[PDB]
Amino acid sequence: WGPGETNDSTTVEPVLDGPYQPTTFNPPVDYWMLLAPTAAGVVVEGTN
Amino acid sequence: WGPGETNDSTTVEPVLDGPYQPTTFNPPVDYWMLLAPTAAGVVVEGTNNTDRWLATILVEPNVTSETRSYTLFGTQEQITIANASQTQWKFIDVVKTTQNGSYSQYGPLQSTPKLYAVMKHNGKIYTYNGETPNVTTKYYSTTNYDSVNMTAFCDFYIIPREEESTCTEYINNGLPPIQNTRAQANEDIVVSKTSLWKEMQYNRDITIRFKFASSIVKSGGLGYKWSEISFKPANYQYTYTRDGEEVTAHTTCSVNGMNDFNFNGGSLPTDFVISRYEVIKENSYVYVDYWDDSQAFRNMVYVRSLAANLNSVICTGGDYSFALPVGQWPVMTGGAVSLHSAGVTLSTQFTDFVSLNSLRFRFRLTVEEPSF
Amino acid sequence: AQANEDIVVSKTSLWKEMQYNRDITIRFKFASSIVKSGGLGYKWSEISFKPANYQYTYTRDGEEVTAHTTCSVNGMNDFNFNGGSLPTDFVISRYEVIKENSYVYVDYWDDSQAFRNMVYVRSLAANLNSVICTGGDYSFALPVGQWPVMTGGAVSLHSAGVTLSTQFTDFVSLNSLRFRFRLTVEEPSFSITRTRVSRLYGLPAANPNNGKEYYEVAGRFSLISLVPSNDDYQTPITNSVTVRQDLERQLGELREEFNALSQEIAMSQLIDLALLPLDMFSMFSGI
Amino acid sequence: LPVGQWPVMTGGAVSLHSAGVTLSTQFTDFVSLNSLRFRFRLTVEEPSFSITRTRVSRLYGLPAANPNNGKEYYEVAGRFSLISLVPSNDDYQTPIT
Amino acid sequence: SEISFKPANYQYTYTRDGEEVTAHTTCSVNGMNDFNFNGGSLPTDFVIS
Repeated sequence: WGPGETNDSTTVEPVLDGPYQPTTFNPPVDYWMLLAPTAAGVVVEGTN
Repeated sequence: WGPGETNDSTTVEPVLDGPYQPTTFNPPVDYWMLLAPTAAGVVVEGTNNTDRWLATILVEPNVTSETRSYTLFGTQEQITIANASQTQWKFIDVVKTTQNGSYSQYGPLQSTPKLYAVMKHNGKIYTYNGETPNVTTKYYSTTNYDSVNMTAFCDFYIIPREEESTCTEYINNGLPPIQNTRAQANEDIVVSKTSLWKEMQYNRDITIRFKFASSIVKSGGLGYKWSEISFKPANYQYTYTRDGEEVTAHTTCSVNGMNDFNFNGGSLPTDFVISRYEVIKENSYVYVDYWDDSQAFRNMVYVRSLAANLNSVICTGGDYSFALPVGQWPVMTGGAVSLHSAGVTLSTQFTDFVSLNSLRFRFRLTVEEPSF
Repeated sequence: AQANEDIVVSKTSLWKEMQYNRDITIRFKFASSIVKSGGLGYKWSEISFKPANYQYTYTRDGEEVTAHTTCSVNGMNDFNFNGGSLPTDFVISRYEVIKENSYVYVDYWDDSQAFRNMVYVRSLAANLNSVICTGGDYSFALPVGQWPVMTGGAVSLHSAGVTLSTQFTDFVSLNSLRFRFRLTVEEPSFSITRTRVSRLYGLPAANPNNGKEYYEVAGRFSLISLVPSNDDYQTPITNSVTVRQDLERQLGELREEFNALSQEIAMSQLIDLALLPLDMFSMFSGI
Repeated sequence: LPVGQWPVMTGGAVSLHSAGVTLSTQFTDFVSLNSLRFRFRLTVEEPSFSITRTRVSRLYGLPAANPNNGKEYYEVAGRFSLISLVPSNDDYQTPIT
Repeated sequence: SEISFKPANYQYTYTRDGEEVTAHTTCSVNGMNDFNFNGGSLPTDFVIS
């Protein structure tokens, strides 16, 4: 005695946080922002 | 006989398509666009770029016929706005019909929730307008209504047309409130006198045929996202002959330990997003509940031992096509899994004077090429 | 090979059908899995149920019984809150709540002789009382701002029968008794603060324990089973406490009796007997 | 057993009653010893031995499994009377052995 | 296969009329009943030959 067959769900990360959109915010310290622009011109701005 | 206790799930929609941040996009036909701006000024703009330009501006209560600088389609302009509300906020529509064309005012909508609703349909632009809690709908004439984009500078939801009722009350009152929260002892009794039993070893061929079943739930909205791609208990029935005796059999396939992959193609309503789809790997098993009418399964109530020797099988991945409204259809394909009999189980459940038995062959899995 | 063959592994056994009525006090505690999605931390990837093991001891009828319980759920509903695509927005990718369309399995096993007699089981009934499993208070620790809290959530459990599973491996046989409880939604409703998702009925996986170390349901369980009893009727013919040979007689009584018999003797017949040469056979045959 | 409940052999009892004593020999490595061999008749007693996990109960005797029941030894106290014939050719001597 | 008796030797010392006497004994048994348990023909079942 005596456990039985049981519900079991394993979660797998996608591999990336997800392709996010262009918008304004202040990402937390100790985190990298990786831009992948499609067209030339301005891509990223940083203003304190 | 004979289904076993099988894995089950139920995916409940969030209630809305979700707050999609303010970004430029072109919603398809027959989809209501709802906006709940946080700040006054320009909130939503709809442009066909050839002969129709529309915009909505949210004005605070107690605003005289004053001029303010607003950015429409990228150009600053001294737009004039008037208001007489005390407690409400005024949504004012502004229209023009050329790149250099003059501007005009139409509307308005004096509402408390700061919620506006627009849509396109059959060469018309529908908008919720009037007064609460008795709001009405209005239609604006135009050409090439399908070419109009709708770029919003404030967070906006998308709703299907069929749920316009929920849209209507959503203009009666804002989106659901943020809620702003803070006898005894032991007895044994013989029910039947001494019985008489024996022990028998039945060896029989088993040719178990099981087929998977896939549950496909697509998230509401435009239709570029799928809410769930899961496995489902798959029933099957058949017949086969052994030793000259015909026997009918029933089978029920299911999975356990499945891995949930969740690809994200972006939050734009037109991006291909899979909220959650299930794939079986090294750390997953596939159960097959089998039962027939042979003499053996009649004599399987009181079982002292069961040993199954089965030949492994390879299950490939089929071709499924996602029917996106526009673009190119993604197709899931590939993936081969080899099954190995990792023992058997006998599950019995009781109800009054009737019991349900189930012979569950559990197969462990090994991944092999081709990939998926 | 192919075709059919049946071989008798053991001859006619001897079994009897018994019915054991015993009080069972099942205690069970939930367990939650909290997988936070990689990133800023404002989004939680999974708030799910996980099988929860527990061990305890209780006394019934003056006997101490140690029991083990394993709580799990089935048919749970997956709610998902989508608070925005910004990395700073609060999002719950998938969290599980149990409703009318959900069951909670409780796999129970102890060391009482009834369970030892439970292998070949004919019928099982479990008169069990209902319990109100509430939801605790779990705080989502965001990097900044007010921490959202999941609170509330209660559900009533009712005895929806019992299952007995037996999985065979090599030559061992793992058994498992499974009390499956069906669920009824009732107040208070649960909700997560600083969000529009509120007044939903169920018991979310955030804190099913609610501080309580174990949810208890007591009752009676009746097990009509078949077991190995010969009814003390398979033993050796002579098996018993050694039969006592009773005391015979004190010799004085015997002298009295023989002297009393002395007057019953006929003289002619006595002398006639007193000429037969009584040998060993003659004297010891007539006794 | 590595699997399932562990059967236990409990119970079992017999009374040893003295019945007869004779001469016997103990075989050592390099000498042989004269010894007294006592017979004991067995009488079954109330404790009945049974094996758990089995259809065995109300069996009487003393199995060989654990007949000592943890006791260091089984003890009987009594007296033996011996009369020995010692070779003697005079009334004043008497051999010790 | 078997669970049976075996003769056993013992040594000790005890007092007799003030004499510490060292004693040696050897216990054996005869006329025994060979019971048996046969759980089944499988290698799994409890069997006492």
